[PDB]
Amino acid sequence: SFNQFVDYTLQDIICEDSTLIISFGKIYVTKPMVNESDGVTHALYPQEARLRNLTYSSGLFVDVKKKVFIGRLPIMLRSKNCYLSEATESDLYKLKECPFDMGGYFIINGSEKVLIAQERSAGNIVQVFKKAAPSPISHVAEIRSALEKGSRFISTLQVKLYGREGSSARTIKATLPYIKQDIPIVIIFRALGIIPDGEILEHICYDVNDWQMLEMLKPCVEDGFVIQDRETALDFIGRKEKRIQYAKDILQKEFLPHITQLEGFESRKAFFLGYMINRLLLCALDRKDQDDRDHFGKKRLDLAGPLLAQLFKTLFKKLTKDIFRYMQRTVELAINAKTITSGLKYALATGNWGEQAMSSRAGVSQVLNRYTYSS
Amino acid sequence: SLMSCISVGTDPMPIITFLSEWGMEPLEDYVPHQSPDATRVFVNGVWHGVHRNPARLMETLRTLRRKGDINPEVSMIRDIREKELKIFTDAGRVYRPL
Amino acid sequence: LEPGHAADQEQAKLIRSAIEHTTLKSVTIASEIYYDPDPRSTVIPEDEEIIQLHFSQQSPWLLRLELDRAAMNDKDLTMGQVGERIKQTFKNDLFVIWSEDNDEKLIIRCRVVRAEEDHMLKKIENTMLENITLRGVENIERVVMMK
Amino acid sequence: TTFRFCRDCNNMLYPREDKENNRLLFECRTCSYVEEAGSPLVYRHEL
Ligand SMILES: [Zn+2]
Repeated sequence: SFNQFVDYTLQDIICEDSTLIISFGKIYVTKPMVNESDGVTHALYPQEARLRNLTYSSGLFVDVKKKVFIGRLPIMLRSKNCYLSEATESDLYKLKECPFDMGGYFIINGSEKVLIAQERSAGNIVQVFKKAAPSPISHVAEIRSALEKGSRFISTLQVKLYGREGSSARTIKATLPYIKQDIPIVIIFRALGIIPDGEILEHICYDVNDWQMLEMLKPCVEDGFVIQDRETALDFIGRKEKRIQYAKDILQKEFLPHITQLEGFESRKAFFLGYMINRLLLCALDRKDQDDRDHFGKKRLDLAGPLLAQLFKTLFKKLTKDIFRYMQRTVELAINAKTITSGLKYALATGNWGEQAMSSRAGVSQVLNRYTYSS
Repeated sequence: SLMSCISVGTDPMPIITFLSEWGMEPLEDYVPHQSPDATRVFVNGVWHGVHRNPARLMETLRTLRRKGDINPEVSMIRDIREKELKIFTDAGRVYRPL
Repeated sequence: LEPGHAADQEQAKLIRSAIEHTTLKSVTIASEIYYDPDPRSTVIPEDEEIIQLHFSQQSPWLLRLELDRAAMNDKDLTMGQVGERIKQTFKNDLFVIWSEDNDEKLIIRCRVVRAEEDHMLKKIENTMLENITLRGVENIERVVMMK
Repeated sequence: TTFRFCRDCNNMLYPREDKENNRLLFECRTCSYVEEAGSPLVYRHEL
């Protein structure tokens, strides 16, 4: 998971919110450097940075295009980069670093650090849930959207279903990002482009003989009556001239941002929305189970790489927007690398990922259990 | 567990093309009744299109991972009794060997 | 139970069935809205026999209901009883008939009485499955006898 | 019990009633298209 980080990922995370009114190109990372006052710079080592309470980190340079050093990366032990990977028995012994070792730790300000595996509800998947007895909504289908490698937009979607079994008007409404209320799926489907029902129902039903679901959709379709075009369809997302743009925007950048936030794919997005309102009614009609949440295949484990990613990102961006600070003074080389390294250190040695701000998860980087090999 | 490992993360591209060059009706131009029991196709949680005769698709991709052409990690299922094909190139899925 | 009747295996049910809150909704397989303008004949074959019998203003908007047959013996009832109820429930502003515990298909039909009908009939579609009772007192669900 | 929509603008249909002929009369409320009963069967429930 660390290999994968340095190899490919590190290149990526320096290319996205890169350039400015100056570009960042290719990437150079070194084997452990240790840099001290009184002496050149030593080919740092496990033993050494351990006994001397240093950081087993190393060099992070990027080809600046108008080649440049910015910070150090606490390299993982026994990785690709670590002097140790290649070595063998006799050498290990000779280095004093143990043979029977297995690797994996980091070595910040001396001690042996380890990162805590992070279980999480596998992002980007459709799910369907019932609500409690007293509740406006009987059912809701949710989807968390999160760009896999950029801005980690965790904007999300509740697709509801008012009125408990029986009560009149099983009206359907869904909730968007940057959006005050809950739009009845009609307006949405129409602002998306696909304007007439019967067609709307083609996105939603894959069998014209499902008189059941068909039926259900009716009161909603009747909800939307009061607007029929892709103009007022976005006008009533106003929360003039302005609002009809506010919306258009919000629908190509904030709506189901995973899939595509680009442009001409209303066809694809609406069809997904379709499949969602479908799934919702699959369960409103006890046809398929409320989605099992403690399903292991449905959860992912944030490891080294990904942690280094979140971190390296929300960190470096704080630098990118420092560049503009030293530049906008240019009424006419100041790339303070201390932040990039003292950050990695900070969060690593402590456990507070979201910088220093206690509003980050204090728990990761439990410091290696050295009691017995088993442990 | 001992055998278990974490998924690293593969690229979606050369599998997306590897698929649309096999039967991928782009979600763009779908025909609700024309394509009746259309086994719809997903990836990382995204609807990339639809394919006819699924069994073929499957046996194909299977002895395609079994040679290496597709990362032997990334996984995908056909939910028979739902005519769906979920594809997962994700990073975070625990897996074992069999 | 009561002082004397203590080993009264039937007295048991005699009271089970005097509280075990039964509602219309417990016996109703389906509710259909038909359009029958003729105040004297259903456009349905199965619903003919019971027409010409309940003869021996309204509205052309018909409301038909089916009652599960087993749902008439886990709470031992009768189409007649139910009719009695609905009748005493809305009372005078709707005409209604019902087949017979006989007929292989248990069926109730109900019209209206004196601008937008098939939006009113609906209000009174739920107004009946959930707000109408048969026997028993509020809250009391599953109710079983024990020795 | 399957239902339908209008040609012209393919939108949903809402029933009406011929006051003189006593017929079922599905009509559109976006344009003017109308039509007759395929069946007096309007809405079924089933639980
Ligand atoms: Zn029309």
